[PDB]
Order: sequence, then structure tokens, then C-alpha cells
Amino acid sequence: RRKHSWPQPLKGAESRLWYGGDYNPDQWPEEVWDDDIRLMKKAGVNLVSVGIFSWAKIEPEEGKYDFDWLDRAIDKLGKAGIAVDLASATASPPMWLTQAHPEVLWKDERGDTVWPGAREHWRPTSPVFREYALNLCRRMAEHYKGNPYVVAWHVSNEYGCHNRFDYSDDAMRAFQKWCKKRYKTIDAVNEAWGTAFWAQHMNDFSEIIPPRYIGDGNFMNPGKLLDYKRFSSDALKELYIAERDVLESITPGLPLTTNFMVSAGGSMLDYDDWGAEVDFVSNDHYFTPGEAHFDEVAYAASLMDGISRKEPWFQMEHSTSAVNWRPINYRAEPGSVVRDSLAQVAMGADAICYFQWRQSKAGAEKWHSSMVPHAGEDSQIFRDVCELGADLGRLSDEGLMGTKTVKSKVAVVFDYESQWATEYTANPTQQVDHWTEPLDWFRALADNGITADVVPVRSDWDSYEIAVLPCVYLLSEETSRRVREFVANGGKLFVTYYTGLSDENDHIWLGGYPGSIRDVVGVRVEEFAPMGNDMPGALDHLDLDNGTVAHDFADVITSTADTSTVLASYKAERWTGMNEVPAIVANGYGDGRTVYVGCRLGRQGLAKSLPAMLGSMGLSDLAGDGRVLRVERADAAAASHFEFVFNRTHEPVTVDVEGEAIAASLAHVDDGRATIDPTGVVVLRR
Amino acid sequence: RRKHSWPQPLKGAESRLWYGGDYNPDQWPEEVWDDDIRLMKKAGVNLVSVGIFSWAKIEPEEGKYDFDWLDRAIDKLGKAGIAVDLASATASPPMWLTQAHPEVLWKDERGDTVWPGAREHWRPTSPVFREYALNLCRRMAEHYKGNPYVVAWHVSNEYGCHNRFDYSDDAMRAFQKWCKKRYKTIDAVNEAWGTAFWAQHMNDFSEIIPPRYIGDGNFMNPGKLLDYKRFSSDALKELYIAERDVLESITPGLPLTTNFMVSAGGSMLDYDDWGAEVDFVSNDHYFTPGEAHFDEVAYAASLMDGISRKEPWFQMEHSTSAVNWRPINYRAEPGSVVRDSLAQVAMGADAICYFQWRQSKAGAEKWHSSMVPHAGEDSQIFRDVCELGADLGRLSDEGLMGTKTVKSKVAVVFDYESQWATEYTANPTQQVDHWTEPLDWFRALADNGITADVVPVRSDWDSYEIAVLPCVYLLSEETSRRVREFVANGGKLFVTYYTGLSDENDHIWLGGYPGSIRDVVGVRVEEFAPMGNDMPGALDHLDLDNGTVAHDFADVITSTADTSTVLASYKAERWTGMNEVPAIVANGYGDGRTVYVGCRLGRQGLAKSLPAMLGSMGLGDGRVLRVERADAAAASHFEFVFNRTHEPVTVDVEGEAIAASLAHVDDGRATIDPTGVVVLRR
Ligand SMILES: OC[C@H]1O[C@H](O)[C@H](O)[C@@H](O)[C@H]1O
Ligand SMILES: OC[C@H]1O[C@H](O)[C@H](O)[C@@H](O)[C@H]1O
Ligand SMILES: OC[C@H]1O[C@H](O)[C@H](O)[C@@H](O)[C@H]1O
Ligand SMILES: OC[C@H]1O[C@H](O)[C@H](O)[C@@H](O)[C@H]1O
Ligand SMILES: OC[C@H]1O[C@H](O)[C@H](O)[C@@H](O)[C@H]1O
Repeated sequence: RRKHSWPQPLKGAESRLWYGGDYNPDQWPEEVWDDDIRLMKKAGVNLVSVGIFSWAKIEPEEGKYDFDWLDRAIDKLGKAGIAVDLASATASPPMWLTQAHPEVLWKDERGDTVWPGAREHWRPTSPVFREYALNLCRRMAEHYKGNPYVVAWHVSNEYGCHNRFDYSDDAMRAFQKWCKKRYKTIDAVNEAWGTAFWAQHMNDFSEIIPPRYIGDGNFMNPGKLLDYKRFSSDALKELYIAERDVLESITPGLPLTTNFMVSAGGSMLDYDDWGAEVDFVSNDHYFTPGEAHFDEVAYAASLMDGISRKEPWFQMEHSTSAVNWRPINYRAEPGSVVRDSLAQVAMGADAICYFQWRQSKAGAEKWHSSMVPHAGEDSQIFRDVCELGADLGRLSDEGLMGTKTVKSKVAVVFDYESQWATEYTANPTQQVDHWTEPLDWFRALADNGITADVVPVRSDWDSYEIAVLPCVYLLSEETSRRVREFVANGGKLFVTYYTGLSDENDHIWLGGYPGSIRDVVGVRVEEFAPMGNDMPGALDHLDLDNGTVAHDFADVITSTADTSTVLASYKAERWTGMNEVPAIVANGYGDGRTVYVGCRLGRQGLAKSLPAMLGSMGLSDLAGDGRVLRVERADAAAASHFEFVFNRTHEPVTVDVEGEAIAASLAHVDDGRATIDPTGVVVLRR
Repeated sequence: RRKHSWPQPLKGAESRLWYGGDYNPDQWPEEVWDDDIRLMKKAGVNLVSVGIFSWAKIEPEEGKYDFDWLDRAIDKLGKAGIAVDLASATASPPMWLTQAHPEVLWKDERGDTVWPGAREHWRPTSPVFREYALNLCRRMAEHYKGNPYVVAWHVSNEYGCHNRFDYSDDAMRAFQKWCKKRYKTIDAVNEAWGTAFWAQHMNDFSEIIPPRYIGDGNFMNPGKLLDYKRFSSDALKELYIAERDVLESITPGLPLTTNFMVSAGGSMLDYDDWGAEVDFVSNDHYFTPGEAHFDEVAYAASLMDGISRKEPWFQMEHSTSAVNWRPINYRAEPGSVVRDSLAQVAMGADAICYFQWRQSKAGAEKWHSSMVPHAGEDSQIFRDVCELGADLGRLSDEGLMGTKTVKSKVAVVFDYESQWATEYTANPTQQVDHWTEPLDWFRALADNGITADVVPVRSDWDSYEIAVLPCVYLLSEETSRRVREFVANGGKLFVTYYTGLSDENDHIWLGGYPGSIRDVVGVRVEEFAPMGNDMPGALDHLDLDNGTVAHDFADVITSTADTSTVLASYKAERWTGMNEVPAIVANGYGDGRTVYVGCRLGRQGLAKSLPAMLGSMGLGDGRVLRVERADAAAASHFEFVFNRTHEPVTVDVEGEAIAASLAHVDDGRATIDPTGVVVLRR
């Protein structure tokens, strides 16, 4: 795991929260760069990221390099006090390159070539692409070594945004070597993937092909498909590593990151794995319109803080308002510029950046919002960007930098590989993915006044007072041991449906679900009852006797341990078999306590059930006010303490706050009660 | 047509209803096999099917053969008194074979290769593949000939489940030769397919190409697309016959089957045509979750009984509960294991088998339910499986085997080819397929207390008192003549919308629909009025004046015969032009009677309309389905009674109860809970 290393101030500057965004001067005539500088100063901008897609400007024909334009941009910025996060420029190749070498282009499942015309159209395991990317890394680093305004490297851009999967022969060769590395022998691959089924036995590694097109509606080997997702992520990781090491060899000490795609529903790479390979962890994240907007912003940023192991992290990108890439690109509610950003700050970010500085006037993303909209500086969004800039200056003034988000009492577990496993098309239902369950729990906890930490499965969730396994479909023998020990030593554990069905190879744990920990949770599931409305007359819901209603899935629990207590059962017509089948079950195991939730209750059913579940674990006094989210950052050694309070509702609320208000948006504090409007936030120093 | 020949008992054993499932010892350590025997014995299993996907295990590299594992498995079964339905193992090839011979893989409409990774990734007309398959068949037969525990061959597995269509050049060459066989001259092919339209004329057989990709949203030649379905079925049939013939030539007398995919919505192959090529007919059927569950299980089993020409047939596979392959794999309601299976027996099956014996712990079907679940023997499904095996024991004690489901008074006609024709994408409406209408009729009749027989169109539907032609879109001159004679000679006939629109090559019968039999039904339709919800302000339903409602489709009947009676008409706003258009028309023709239903009424509307319609033809309790089997030579009669509702039900029954689940019989009254069933001897 790399040592944490954060981009440092310019020569003649103090440590500040970083504020800025992507900057693309190559899109605008040189004249406008003066105007950019003026407005950056007005907004309180001190860092921007440049060159991300500048390969064709920097190397405009093969072996010829043109730096003067970027040298002049960087100067301008730096003389104005604005620090630069320099890209490798290797995110997307120029047309001369792909024309000269069409073998760089990735191939889809059907073997069809993905052409230029958009971006990132290259095979992650192409050796030709790699040679070109590393050559550009060598040249960039050599040219910018010692530049006094460059403070970090932004390596490539969102690896696997578009090229996560390749099915070319480069990928086939790489996947063969990856399997050999993982499994050693073809026999162990055969064992992993259960190939005795459907005559898929392989005699050697040359018989391993990627999961190519097998006809619509047909079912791929699921162990192979899961491994293909692991491999894809590793393959891109290995390119990133090669790029990083080239840059670092020339510019030792200049911190390197690459930008992740962490959001509740995003699982393109194992971002917990990738977090070990950056000096500081950085995220790209975009609000979900509608009711989930705030809470998922908060969730994603919390997951980021888990991936960063509570080290400060970097919000590389987000949007002031609408994006370009949704079917309907709803605008953000007014106040989102400040509020969302301060939620990312609350959850541990020490940098806040947007895609992008100035709204493009041509190309695919011209309709994506920016800090300077098409409308120009006379706009509400620009005033809001200036307001946030001032707010971040003020939090910098009060010494926010380097505080860490406090440890919660509750860890909500997230597992990228479990999400991958739930994507298989011949699971009990295609309506259940892992990822929705942890978001629901985070939100239901917030409804009960509790801010949880979203914690990756390989991290220290088992160090928390309380933990949640929300649809953690894979549990290895090792993670299973961690579960038994956690509970036996006095841990309090929630476990749900779709948890621990299989080991890490997607081999089912037999004897009754969940096969590896059923003795800890004190239940046994013999079968499932998925639900929905695609079949007239089929079950679409199951009422519980505590006034909640299950949808989509329910475990058919057919026995409970002597130590267990049924807290809720289903109500259903006799013929279904589900009437009075246990739905929510408490248990005691060693010094700890569990609650097993056999169905999907959603945010509203979990929020309602949480007081009774918590009470069965001996925790009735976690009761609190869910109309707001309270998030705390501290440096315990320095005795500094900050509180971030967010209205989660559509009506103004007034709540008791301690300390001195150091920032406010759509909110006001009159001793010592904070009146917070919708989309509003206050920040206090204690 | 092949002489019926049923798999016979092990030496020394008696005739019994067969009970079992797919068995895959290859997936489990040999020590688990001991556990399998014990549990099979407990569950009353007496037959399993083995080796179905074992090619890679039996021929693990090119030219090397490894039989010992399978010899041991079979010996172990047979010694415990469990018979073996042995597969050819040619269902899907090993990676070594596809790696060395990529030309075996099928290609889709776009010419894209379908790779290994799942199953059955081979071209039906690949010569290379056929050589490989026939070699394996030969070797398996030479090796297993005389084995005392193998009672039948299970040839390949579900031909056309994934590889029905291939558009490779092997398919191109084969379809050319099939056309020449069918039409003799290129002029005849041009004529059948109407190639004067859109500059499609062919000068020779080399200008016939498969219905390959023509761009999305475009319209293929329909006659060609229909012939491609007949061709694709035939091609797989030709391979099946070749494999069968190899096996039979080595083990004469061992009965042969291959497993079908017969279900209401299933039409991969013309299964009535394939039923002539098996010694006994075998089916794979999986229940439809929700309201259609029981009726459609029954319907499909009836069709299987039609395909078998009432000879006993073999339920090769079904599920105990959830499958893996649906978007939401709903579980089976309690009682289903016994009930669904006894429905298949009632409709004529003398063997009941599931996919599969032990639920897989790895691979694409591990979430598919089995006889022994992941949970193991301590499970409701396994107890249910054990009860079923007892019940089939009792039924075997009582002489069930060999009895035939009785001849109904009503034949519901089903036609694979008419279903193919209704799949064309520029038909009057893409919401109408043939298959839904015979199922609606079977259910509507049951609602009136009648158990229909589902009878394939080439079979003896015209020997029945009453028959239904439900959206039989194709009627050849020959079939049209059967219709006319059936009725003229005293038959009673229902005919629906979408019946008789075209001949066998999809040329429209001109002059008013249905153009070959409008004189028999006494109606004339000039245009159609399709309906639906995708165009605001367009018609979405038509009330009838008998208090039912039509959806999706109505006939514009503009005249009726002097001999006819309108039984119901539409009511609608004037501007639609449908107001008072006749909807249901009765007729007299010769000594017989017809009724023409010009719209889709669903199970609901048909069920309600049935007394008036039947009444016009000069003619029970729908809460249950009553199904009967019988043998006169043994003087036996058996009645199976199934509750069709979500409420307990009590009904009169005659005879001795010989089996029951979620039901009991007291003083000749049967109280049957939901999902329950009783079987009586009379
Ligand atoms: O839609 C999901 C995906 O959408 C866009 O492509 C965004 O740029 C990504 O960061 C990601 O959020
Ligand atoms: O939302 C659009 C945005 O998505 C990601 O975050 C990318 O890294 C950006 O370059 C941009 O395409
Ligand atoms: O468990 C009873 C069961 O066992 C035997 O093997 C028979 O073949 C079955 O017909 C039935 O008698
Ligand atoms: O979806 C139709 C098809 O579904 C699965 O493939 C089953 O294998 C078949 O027997 C059939 O029911
Ligand atoms: O339902 C799954 C089942 O489908 C068919 O019936 C097949 O023949 C079996 O091998 C199995 O794939």
C-alpha cells in the first residue's frame, strides 16, 4: 500500500483546501485564458487539472511534440497563484495513432471493432498502446520535471469508463496468463469454474477463451464471468502502474493519482484494490436527480473515505448542475453547488473540483454544466461557485485540512466482487444487485439519526461496534471466520438476504443458506421466494407483521436456533406457503448479537424496523433526529472538531447545534439553533 | 411412423411407473454417489438419465476414450435396482473439438460466430460435427451394448434449444438442397415465395440464401422465413435420425428417444413431425409462475398426449420448484411437486422425471431447483419428492401403466406451422400468435367443466364430436377439405379470428376471409380491426352485447349466411364503424354446426360465452379439472381430480381413493385444498 502523499502548496503558499476543476485551454483561443484567470481568482480557485485529453495537441503527429502552448497556460495559472495537476495526456490517443495502428482498438463481445469518434477506444492489454502511452509519459515528465507550478500527476482518465471489457486476442492472451497466475494449474481452473457441467472441461490454458458472444439469452459460465471482471480490473490496474512508475521515475516525489468512478451503483473496477496504488485517492461523482440526490452524494463520499482508510481524499470531478449523459439531464436544485461540495468535504475530502471550469461550446459534452456556464459570469451557478470558493477559503482559515471524518458506530459493508457476482444472469432474480442494499441501510440509518461509515469488505468493518452485511453474496472461508469472530467477541451484526450464498469462486455453501455462517445468525433457509410483477398471479409483495412490506425477494426460513428471537414474520395467504415464515430474526452468539433480515424492505421498511432490531441487540438509545445528517471531522491530537449539518428534507428545519458557525448556505444560526432550509447546510467549529 | 416401444424393467423387476431425473455423477466426488443411491432408494427413484453432457469426460481429448467412471456409476445404480436411460453424450462438444474445428460453431443472422461458453454451440448441418457425433454414438453403443442396466437411449439433448437457427454457409448449402427437394424447380420456389415482389426473382438454386441480416426494422420475405423454420426443424431431425440409426444399428431393440420442448408458448421444432421418429415421446416442461401454472402444465401434457397419439409418454424433465433461466425465478407453491407430476401422469405419462437429481453447486444452473436441494435431505422439497415416489409406487401397484387418457368430446387443435406463420413481423398485428388461443380455449372449457384434448392438426381432430380451430392461420386445400367434410358429416366446430387466412405457403385465400372455408362458417370478413394501447385514441377494446369484452383483434364481418345466427355483436361509438358488427356467429352446414368467434375474448370472455355457443350447436363444475385414464382389457378406470382455485373445494367423487395430496376423501366427497389433488380407482 503506498504511503499517503497529498499535493502540496505552491512555493510561497500555505496549506489550503484545494478548489478548482478540469481546465481545457486547448479548446479556447489564447485570449480567453486571461479571462479564465480573472474569474478563477474571483471564484477562489487554486488548483485546476490540465492536459487530460491533450495527446493530439502535445504529439500532433507521430514523434513530433508541441509543448509551448501548455507551458504558457501553466505559467499564467502559476503566476496567478493557481496550482496545476498535470495529466499524463494518455487518456485517449490521436487519430494518426489509431490510423497507423488499428490493432490498438478494443473489440466487443462479438469481435466488433470499437472505432474512434468518442474516447478511450483502446485495448487495456495492447502492447502497442502501452509503448505509446509510456513514451508520452516519459516525454511529459521529462519536459515538466521541476516545473514550479505542477503539484501532482493525473494519470490517464477514468480507466475502464469505456474500455473495461476487451475481447481481442490481446485480452485472450492476457486472460490466460492471469488465470495461470491465479490458479497455477488448469485443473484448479476447471474446479473453480465447475467445468464438469456442459462439457466445458479444459485440457490446458490455451483452451481458456474470454466470455465472447454466445448468443442472446444463453448463459455464460458464471465463475468464468466473475473472474473476467477481476481480470479486467487487474489488467487496467497493471497499465496504470506502468504509467505511474514511468512518471515517478522521472519526477520522484510528485504525488500521483488516477480518478475513480465511485458511486452507489458504480462497479467498473475493484476500487478498493486500486486505492492501494495511488498516493491519494480521487473520485469522479455525479448526483442522482430526485429523491436520492443528497443521501447518495453523502454515501459515495463516505465510501470514498473508506477506500482512503480515512486519509484525506480528493474530489476530482463532480457537476455544478445537469450532466450531458443521462436520458433526461435534470438540473440540480438551487443550493447544490455549495451543499454537495460541503458534503464531500464533510466525508473527508480536502479538495473540491468540478468537471469542468468553462462549459464547452462545441463537442459531445457542450451540454454538461460547468463552473462558468455558457451564460458566463452573470449566472447563479457562477455566483454559487464564487460563494463555495469563499466558504472553502474560510474552512481553510479554520484549519480543516488533515482532520479526518470520525469513526462511526456502524460500518456498512460494500464489496465490489459481490456486486459482480450478483450481475450474473441466472441468479435467483435479476432484480437483486448487491449495491442497492448498502445504500438503503445507510439511508435508513440516517432516518434514525445515525451517520454510518461505508466500509469496503477487505477493510476494518470488524473493528466497529456495529456492522452490516447487506447482500454480501460472496463470503470466502476467511471472511466467514471474520464474521464468527466479530460476533463471538461482542460484535453486533446485521446480515441480509443474498448474503453468503457462495464462496469467492461462486461455489454454493451447502446445507441451508447462508451456508457458511448460519450457525452465527441462527437461521436456516431452504429456498427463496423471489417476487415481482412480470407474471400475472405471481407474488408481488409480502406484508410483514411489524407494518412493513417486503418486495423483490424473501428468504424461506424454515428453522431458527434456540438462542434466536423472531422479531417479524410474513403475512400471506395460506396457499403461498409464506404465512408466518420468519422475516426478521435476532440471535445471540458468544458475546455478541445478530439480526437477520430475510427480505428487501427498502429504505422505508428498514428505517421503521431499525428501532426494534437495535433493541434486540441492546441498543435502544441510538434514537436520533433523521431530518438532518450530522457529519463530524476531527484531529483528536490537535483537539479540533468540526460538524457539518445537512437538511435531508424538503421543508425548513431548526435543530440544536454546538459551537461557532463558520459556514452557512441556505441556513442561519441564532444562538444556538440552526434554521436550515432545504438543500441547506451549516458548518460548526466546537 | 415408429412402432411404440417403452423402456422395460430391469431383469427380474416388474412393470412400474418410472420415477427419477437427470443424474450427473461427473460433478461430485465418487463418495457422494453412495449417498445418492441411499437417497434415491428412500425417494423411490427407479430410473435416471446419465451422460447427457459427458462428451468431454468420455472423450477428454481427440481419440482418447474414458469409460470407467461411467461403468462404475451405472453398475452402482443397476445393483441398487435403478435403471439407466443412457445418453449419446453428443449434446455439446468439448473445447478440444471446437478449438481444432472452429467451423463447427454456428453463426447468427449477422454472420457472428457463437462461441463455446455455454452449450450446444454447433451447426445442425456441419458435416464435421456430424462425423464427430456419429463417432461418439458408435463408441458409446459398442461399449454399452448388452449392459444389463441400460433400458433406453437419450439421444443428444433438446435439439434446437440454442442452435435452431444457423446462417453459416453449411446452412446455406443445406437450405438450397431442402428447397430443391421441396419444390423441384426454381420456378416453384419463386412462386411459393412470391418473388415477383421487390425484385426477388431467382434464376437458379444458387440464388437462394438464408434469411440473413437485412437491417433492423426491415421485412424479410415471409414465405422464405416460414420455409426456413420448416427447414431448420428438418435439418435437426436429419441429424437426430442419423445418430439414432447409428445407435440402433449397434443395440437393436433398445428403445430410443430424444427430449422435446413442448409447452404452450414453445415452438422451436415441429414436434408433431418429430414424434414419428422416436420409440416413445419424451418432454421437458417447466411451469409458468402465477395464475397459469396448473392449467398450462395440464395443457402441455395433453398436447404431449396428442403428439404421442395417446400412447404412454415420458416426462423427461420438469422442475421441483424455481428454475434458473427466468428474469425472476419464482418458487413453486407448496404441493406443486406431487400435483404437477400427477397432472402429467393423468394426461398419460408413465414416467415422471426431473432436472435434476442433485442441485449443482457450481456452474450456470446451480440456482435451478432439484430433487436434492443445496439444503440436502432435510428439506420440504426432498420430503415432497419422497412422497411423490411413494404415490407413484401406489399407482404402479394399482395398474396405472399402459392405461390411456380417455378420448375427450372436444379436440383443441394446435399447429406448429401456423404458429410460425403468426410470428411474421408484418402481420395485421404483432400481438397475435397462434399459441395463446388454444390455451385460452382449453382453460375456458375447463371453466365449463370440460377436459379437452389438445390435438395436433395433422392428427385425428376430425374424429371428435367437437373441435376448435383457434387462430389456425394456415389452412391448405387439404386441411380445408377436412374442415368441410368434418362439419358436413355432423361435426361441431368452433373457428376463431386469424384462422384460414392463407394456404401452406402463406398465399392469402382471396374473396373474403376465411377464404377457403367461409361457406362452412357462414361469415365473410372484409378487413380486420386490430386494437391495443400503443396509439392514443385508437381502439383498445370492443364491448360485446353478451357482456364480454374483446381485446387486441376483431374481424369486420360484413355479411353472414342465410343459415346463420348472430349470437353477439359489438357495441361501439358510431365513428369507429364497429357498432353492431357481428362478433360471434353460429351456422348450420350439412348435418353439422359451427360457431365463428371474430375476436379475442380470452379465457374469461370465452368461458362466459360458452353456454350460448354450445347451446347453438344443440348442446359441469369448472372449480376442478377431472382427467381420466383407462384400459378396457384390464377393465380399469382412474380419475384424477385437481383443484384449479385458491380456495378449498369439496366435490363428489366416485370410486376408491388411491392417492392424495393436500386433499382427503370422506363418504364419496373430496375436499381438495389449493394445489391439491386426488386419484380414484372406479
Ligand atoms: O452512467 C455512469 C457513468 O456515466 C458517465 O459515463 C460518467 O462520466 C461516469 O463517471 C459514470 O458515472
Ligand atoms: O460527466 C462527464 C465527465 O465524466 C468523467 O468524470 C470524466 O472523467 C470527464 O472527462 C467527463 O467526461
Ligand atoms: O419406494 C417405492 C418405489 O420403489 C421401487 O423401486 C419401484 O420401482 C417403485 O415403483 C416404487 O415401488
Ligand atoms: O425459455 C424456453 C426454454 O427455456 C429453457 O431453455 C428450457 O431449457 C426449455 O425446455 C424451454 O422451456
Ligand atoms: O431448465 C433447465 C433444463 O432445461 C432443459 O430441460 C435441459 O434439457 C436441461 O439440461 C436443463 O438445462
